[PDB]
Amino acid sequence: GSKTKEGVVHGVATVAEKTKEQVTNVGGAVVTGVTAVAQKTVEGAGSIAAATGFV
Amino acid sequence: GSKTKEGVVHGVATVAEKTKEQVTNVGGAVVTGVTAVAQKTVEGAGSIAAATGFV
Amino acid sequence: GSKTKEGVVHGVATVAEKTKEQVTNVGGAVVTGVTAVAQKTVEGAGSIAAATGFV
Amino acid sequence: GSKTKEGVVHGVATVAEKTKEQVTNVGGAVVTGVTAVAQKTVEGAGSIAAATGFV
Amino acid sequence: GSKTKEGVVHGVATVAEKTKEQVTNVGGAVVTGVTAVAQKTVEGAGSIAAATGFV
Amino acid sequence: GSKTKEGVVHGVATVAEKTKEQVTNVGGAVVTGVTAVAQKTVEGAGSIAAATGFV
Repeated sequence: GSKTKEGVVHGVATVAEKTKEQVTNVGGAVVTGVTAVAQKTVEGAGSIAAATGFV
Repeated sequence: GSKTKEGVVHGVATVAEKTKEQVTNVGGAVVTGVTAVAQKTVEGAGSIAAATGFV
Repeated sequence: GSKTKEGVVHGVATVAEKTKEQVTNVGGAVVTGVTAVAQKTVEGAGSIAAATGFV
Repeated sequence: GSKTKEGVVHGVATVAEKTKEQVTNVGGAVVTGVTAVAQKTVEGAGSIAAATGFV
Repeated sequence: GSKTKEGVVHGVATVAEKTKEQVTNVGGAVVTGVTAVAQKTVEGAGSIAAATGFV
Repeated sequence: GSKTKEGVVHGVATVAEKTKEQVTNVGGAVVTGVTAVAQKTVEGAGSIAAATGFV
C-alpha cells in the first residue's frame, strides 16, 4: 500500500475532571480507564479490555 | 490500496466531568470507561470490551 | 481501493457531565461507557461490548 | 453569594476538521475562530469579537 | 463570596485538524484562532478579540 | 472570599494537527493562535488579542 492505517488512534483530546474516584474489588476482575489504545494482531486472538472473573 | 483506513479512530474530543465515581465488584467482571480504542485482527477472535463472569 | 474506510470512527465530540455515577456488581458481568471504538476482524468472531454472566 | 458563576464557559467539546482554510484581507478587519471565551467587566465597555473597518 | 467564578473557562477539549491554513493581510487587522481565553476588568474597557482597520 | 476564581482558565486539552500554516502580512497587524490565556486588570483597559492597523 501507499498510505495505510490499520489499528490507529490519532487526533484525540480528552479532559476528565473527577472529584472522587473509587474502585473496590473482591475476588473478581476490573478494567477501567482505557483510552487511546491501538493494536494489530496477525494469527492470534487480541483482546483490548477483557475482564474475566474465574476460569 | 492507496489511502486505506481499517480499524481507526481519529478526530475525537471528549469531556467527562464527574463529581463522584464508584465501582464495586464482588466475584464478577467489570469493564468501564473504554474510549478511543482501535484494533485489527487477522485470523483471530478480537474482543474490545468483553466482560465474562465465570467459565 | 483508492480511498477506503472499514471500521472507522472519526469526527466525534462528546460531553458527559455526571454528578454521581455508581456501578455495583455481584457475580455477574458489566460493560459501561464504551465510546469511539473501532475494530476490523478477518477470519474471526469480533465482539465490541459483550457481557456474559456464566458459562 | 454561595455558588455563583458570571461570564463562565465550561464543559465544552469541539472538533473542527477542515481540509483548507483561507482568509484574505485588504484594508479591513477580520475576526475568525473565537471559541470558549469568557469575560466580566465592571464599569467599562466590553466587546468579545468586534470588527471595525475604519474610524 | 464562598465559591465564585467570574470570567472563567474550564473543562474544554478541542481538536483542530487542518491540512492547509493561510492568512493574507494587506494594511488591515486580522485576529484568528482565539480559544480558551478569560479576562476580568474593573474600571476599564476590556476587549477579547477586537480587530480595527484604521483610526 | 473563601474560594474565588476571576480570570482563570483550567482543565483544557487541545490538539492541532496542521500540515501547512502560512501567515503573510504587509503593513498591517495580525494576531493568531492565542490559547489558554487569562488576565485580570484593576483600574485599566485590558485587551487580550487586539489587532489594529494604523493610528
